Amino acid sequence: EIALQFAREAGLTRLKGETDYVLSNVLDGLIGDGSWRAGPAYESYLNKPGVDRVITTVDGLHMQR
Amino acid sequence: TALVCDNGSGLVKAGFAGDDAPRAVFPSIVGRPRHQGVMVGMGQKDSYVGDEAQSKRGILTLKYPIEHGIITNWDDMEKIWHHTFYNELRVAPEEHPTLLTEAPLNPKANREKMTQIMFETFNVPAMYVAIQAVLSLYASGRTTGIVLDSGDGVTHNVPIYEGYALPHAIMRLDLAGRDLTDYLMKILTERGYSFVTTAEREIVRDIKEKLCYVALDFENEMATAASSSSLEKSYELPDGQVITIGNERFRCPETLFQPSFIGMESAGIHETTYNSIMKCDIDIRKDLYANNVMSGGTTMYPGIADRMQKEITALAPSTMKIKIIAPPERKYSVWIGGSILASLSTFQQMWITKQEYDEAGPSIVHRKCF
Amino acid sequence: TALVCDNGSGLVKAGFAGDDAPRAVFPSIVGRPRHQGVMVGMGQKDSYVGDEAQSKRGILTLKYPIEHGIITNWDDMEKIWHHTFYNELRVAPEEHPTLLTEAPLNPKANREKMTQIMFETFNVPAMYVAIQAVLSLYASGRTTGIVLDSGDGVTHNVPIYEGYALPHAIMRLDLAGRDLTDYLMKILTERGYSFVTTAEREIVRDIKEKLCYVALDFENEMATAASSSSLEKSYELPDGQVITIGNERFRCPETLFQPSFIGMESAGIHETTYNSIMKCDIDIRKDLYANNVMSGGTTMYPGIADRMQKEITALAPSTMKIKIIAPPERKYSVWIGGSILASLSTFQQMWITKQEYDEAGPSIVHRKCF
Amino acid sequence: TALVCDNGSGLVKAGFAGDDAPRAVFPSIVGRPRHQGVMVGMGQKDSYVGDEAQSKRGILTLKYPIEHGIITNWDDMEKIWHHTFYNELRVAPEEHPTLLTEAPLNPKANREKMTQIMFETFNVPAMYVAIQAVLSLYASGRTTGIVLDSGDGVTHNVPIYEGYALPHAIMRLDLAGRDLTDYLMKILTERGYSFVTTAEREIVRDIKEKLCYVALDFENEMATAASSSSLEKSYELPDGQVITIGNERFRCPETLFQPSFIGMESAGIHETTYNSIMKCDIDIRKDLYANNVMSGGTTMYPGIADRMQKEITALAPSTMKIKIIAPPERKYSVWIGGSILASLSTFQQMWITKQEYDEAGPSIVHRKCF
Amino acid sequence: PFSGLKFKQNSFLSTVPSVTNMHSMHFDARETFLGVIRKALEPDTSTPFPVRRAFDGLRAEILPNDTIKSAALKAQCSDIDKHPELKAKMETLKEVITHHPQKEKLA
Ligand SMILES: Nc1ncnc2c1ncn2[C@@H]1O[C@H](COP(=O)(O)OP(=O)(O)O)[C@@H](O)[C@H]1O
Ligand SMILES: Nc1ncnc2c1ncn2[C@@H]1O[C@H](COP(=O)(O)OP(=O)(O)O)[C@@H](O)[C@H]1O
Ligand SMILES: Nc1ncnc2c1ncn2[C@@H]1O[C@H](COP(=O)(O)OP(=O)(O)O)[C@@H](O)[C@H]1O
Ligand SMILES: [Mg+2]
Ligand SMILES: [Mg+2]
Ligand SMILES: [Mg+2]
Repeated sequence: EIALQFAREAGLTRLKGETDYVLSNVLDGLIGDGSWRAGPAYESYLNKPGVDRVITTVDGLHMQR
Repeated sequence: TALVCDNGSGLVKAGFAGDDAPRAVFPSIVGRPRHQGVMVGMGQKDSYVGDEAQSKRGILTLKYPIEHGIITNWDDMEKIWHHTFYNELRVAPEEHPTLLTEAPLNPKANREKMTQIMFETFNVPAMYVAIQAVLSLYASGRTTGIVLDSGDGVTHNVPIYEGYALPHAIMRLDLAGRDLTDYLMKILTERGYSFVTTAEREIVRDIKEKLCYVALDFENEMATAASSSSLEKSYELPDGQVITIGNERFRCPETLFQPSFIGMESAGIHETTYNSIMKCDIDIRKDLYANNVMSGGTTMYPGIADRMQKEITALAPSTMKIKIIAPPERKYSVWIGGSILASLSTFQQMWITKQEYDEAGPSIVHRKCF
Repeated sequence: TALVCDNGSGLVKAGFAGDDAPRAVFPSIVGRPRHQGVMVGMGQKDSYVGDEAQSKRGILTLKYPIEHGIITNWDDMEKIWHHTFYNELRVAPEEHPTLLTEAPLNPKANREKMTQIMFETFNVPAMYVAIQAVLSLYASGRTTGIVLDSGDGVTHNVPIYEGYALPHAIMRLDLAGRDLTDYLMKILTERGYSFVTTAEREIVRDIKEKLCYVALDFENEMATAASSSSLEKSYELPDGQVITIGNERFRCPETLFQPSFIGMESAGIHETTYNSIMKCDIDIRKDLYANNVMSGGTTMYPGIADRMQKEITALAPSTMKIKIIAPPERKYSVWIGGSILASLSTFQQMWITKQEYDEAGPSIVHRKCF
Repeated sequence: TALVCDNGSGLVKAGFAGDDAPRAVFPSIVGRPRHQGVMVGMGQKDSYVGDEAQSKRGILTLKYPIEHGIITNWDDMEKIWHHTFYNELRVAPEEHPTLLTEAPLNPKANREKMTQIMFETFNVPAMYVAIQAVLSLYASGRTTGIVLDSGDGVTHNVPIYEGYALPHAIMRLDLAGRDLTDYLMKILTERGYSFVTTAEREIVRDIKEKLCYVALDFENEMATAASSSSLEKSYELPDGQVITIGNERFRCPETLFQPSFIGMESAGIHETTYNSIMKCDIDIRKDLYANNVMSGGTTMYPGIADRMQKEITALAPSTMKIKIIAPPERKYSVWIGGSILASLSTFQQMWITKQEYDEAGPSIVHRKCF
Repeated sequence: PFSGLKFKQNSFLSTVPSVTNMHSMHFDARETFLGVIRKALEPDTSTPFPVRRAFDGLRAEILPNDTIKSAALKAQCSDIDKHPELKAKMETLKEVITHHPQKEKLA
């Protein structure tokens, strides 16, 4: 759980399967399935299904177009 | 009949001792008009309290008189108390002893001024200030257990064994619901939803209450939200605009277990409860582990009880049986306990009476109340 | 009794507080002879005011002392006010406190001068200057809503909620009936009709009031007018000549929603109303959407409310309930509200008195009046 | 070498890393003709960017593709960037790493779109998105201090200590120069001056930039202006009209310290800086108090630094030494820091490269940059 | 006497009668022309308020709207030798007129 927080927040697993030998095996020890070699699943904020164009109270004070 | 008023940082739970639930529950807010004029006929009251403030929030600045368990505006607090007695419970305080509550490790002046105001401006025949964790244990029907009480203002742990508190093992954490509301505001801007005003803080609090949940495995939920839209839920704002919220649903409550999310150098509620237990005598730890009692609104997130079990189990020795007690009415458990306490015949001598207040002054509250 | 004088750009609506309608409604015009001589005894009267100027229109040059809700000719405005007091109401102004009106966001000298004249020229015991949108909301009975006021000089909307105005949300467009009158005589030249004098402008105003309407969908109405003669209406000029107008009937009012017709960059009244609402707190928007109240002559076009209903519904989120309130007494709502306001017992202390004026001068108006 | 493009809400500051000042500074505006026709063979275009849009402002509608720090028109942003690279810097973006900037607490889609367009449209070999306040500290040459950056779109505070930011203490107010320009437009109507078009908004911006100043004592200045004309200055409009402006000179920028002027329920910039410091660890507050560094055009008001010194000194304990750092070049300090940052050899491995992008996609920006 | 006094240019052009009406057999040339000059002497709002009030008293006294007042002033000035105050007021106003920025059009 700590190791995956490092991958999530610090890019510990940036190099994917190119991770150096000792780190990879330590990760293999903690994560036996090897799925960590596929980096963390990062979300993308582009083209999100339903997030577009909301106008709050302060936003309503500028309102171009 | 005694009056039981649980003045939390967020909500005023008030009612009568012996009842199954508080008669009046309303926000602990005083609102004042921040806009101009302009019509004469409407009367234009200068200040609003509670539900009236909440409904008119569009044109008010909302102020909480209690910050992290501490009364910070005594004028507004007296407004909230006058509203509780005369407008909500419709009682004459001169006729009822009043049981108040407050979190442990509060400033001592806070206790004294509550006593002074109740006896001097409300002329209660008697009063009492209780500890919310102790009242929650009363409401659980137990005499042993460590209560994790988390409301709007502060989270605190009180370990109790056979009715005896271990005050050296009490843990207090000013990370509570309001800080989670503020954090959600911060991360809601990541999707373009910028809430700023106090009225909009109330909307964000509403979003938190019915969309946020605690993740059992934070990394797993993060991966799920990244790779799918199955965790995304929508919320309609008062003006009809719809916001869609994804991993912010479980990232907001996650702050309770990773206070470094909001820049707080403290351990999460799981490790604080475990640290409280370990500060207790080795011979009572087994019973505390099996009697973790959740209390307060901030413990109402879906999945928080199961997360606390996983977390406390990961810290404790494997042979310990960890049990998290999360009753459905844990939001009112504190008021429920006060209702039980004030009803007991054996408690009827514990009241601070007006005579004792007169001889001793407000300092009597320290001598006669934990 | 208090006099109410709604001194609009186009019309003077004056009367006594407490009455349901103004007593004197006459054009806000001063006409002066522009022709010669030539008979003894028939020219001693220079300048004509109001209805008499409109009847002698054919030999006069007509001038409005108010343009865009702003008094531009104070000598003629004194004549208009002297006519109102002495000839139309038949009152001594020094015996009656006078409530008068103005548009929001006017120049501040406009209020100061009209206070100066009322106290120093007409010797009024007391006076007050109210905002026309606020008076319209008074007339509607409501205390919440966004009024769209559009008369002859200016169109403004004032959002009010529980009697509180949000001044940062006030909108002004210097686009009102007179601009629409001018546009109509511009597009009347397309059919070979030439109206150039001030008298002819008055008759074109008459044509606008009788034949112009707002098309629910402008493009379909243009297609209909282009494909058939069903929308043509005839009008008889004062000399017996008959003019017929087709799509000019709805192209003139369309300028309200498409100000680019007259070269203005401003947004239409529908979009201006929506922008005003969105400038308000997210909490009050739902009530504002349901309480769009129209007032003024320029909102008397047939189909204006339906068009506004449609246009605002297209801009707002689909879950909001848009309601346009267009009382049949729209044209006098402002005067009606002022009649209500001046007769309320709670308003009698808000008058600017002659004594306060003496002590403070004309600037007292900025302190006592919105 | 690397390109540095500090595209804020109001202006584009662009140039090469290592230079002392941006090479290309032009308004962040796209203008389109709002009038008709009419001459063939004229060098007419369907849109104009930057300085050319300002020149032909008279017959155009001017649109800002960025408002309150957020890119709201990505089509117009791409031609702003095409204008920057090809017409203003005369460079091929395909062979220059480009450093971009944005305000803190922006929507995350904003950075991702910026990254996507730079790699996919302009095919830059590498790029980086930095935080404007951090760049301002780079330009000041400090590694400690709380930056108040105020441009046209947003004002934000970023406290930094020994190069460590405290992101929980970052403040952001969507109240900056553009809001002040609109407020000056509003209060100019009090003197009869009307400005409603976008072109006239540019004129009012010019009036604000050279006549408005911050009052040390607002009530004293109000009394001075009310009693005398020593504070009234004149300004000649493009058509030769001369407007005289009195207390509006300091009322416009007073909105920074009293946001309620424009209906914002918010603390002034002085309180926001103090609030930001208090959210920081008690052990670093002293060094933050002495290192308040201003940046951005909206901090170029005369007397603003003195007003901040007075206001923060009144909020902090008397023993602390408040110091406001306002370099004369604080308008370009953000671009200067970007030029410094992009020229460091220690920075060259922090760029997001093209290979990084096409292996990860736009979201890479959130991992690589702040 | 009056410093900082400004006028709205062209404010008086609307006030000029048509030439044909000037030929009317009952045209009041003195009152109509004095009305034009009165309109031209209207202080611009940009004039400081103390000056506006100060001058408006001067032109209101010398160029009143009311015909009764205008006829009253006309008589009092017939024996102006006994009205040194009017002499001073009229001299002050003549000095204002001669410095009026649009004197040429007024002439
Ligand atoms: N169902 C819920 N889910 C998540 N949070 C909740 C829920 N109900 C209440 N809360 C939070 O709990 C807080 C109020 O809890 P409460 O026990 O009333 O605290 P207090 O004793 O300070 O009034 C609020 O800040 C609210 O955000
Ligand atoms: N029935 C009508 N249809 C369309 N326009 C009208 C109608 N009646 C009046 N108007 C317009 O309204 C204007 C007068 O409205 P009013 O509210 O009196 O304005 P004000 O308050 O400035 O006098 C006129 O310019 C006229 O063209
Ligand atoms: N000398 C000045 N005095 C007051 N305001 C100024 C001055 N110069 C620029 N400004 C304001 O600063 C803003 C531009 O600042 P800038 O830092 O370029 O913002 P951005 O980073 O969004 O381009 C403009 O809105 C302008 O009104
Ligand atoms: Mg509680
Ligand atoms: Mg009207
Ligand atoms: Mg900037």
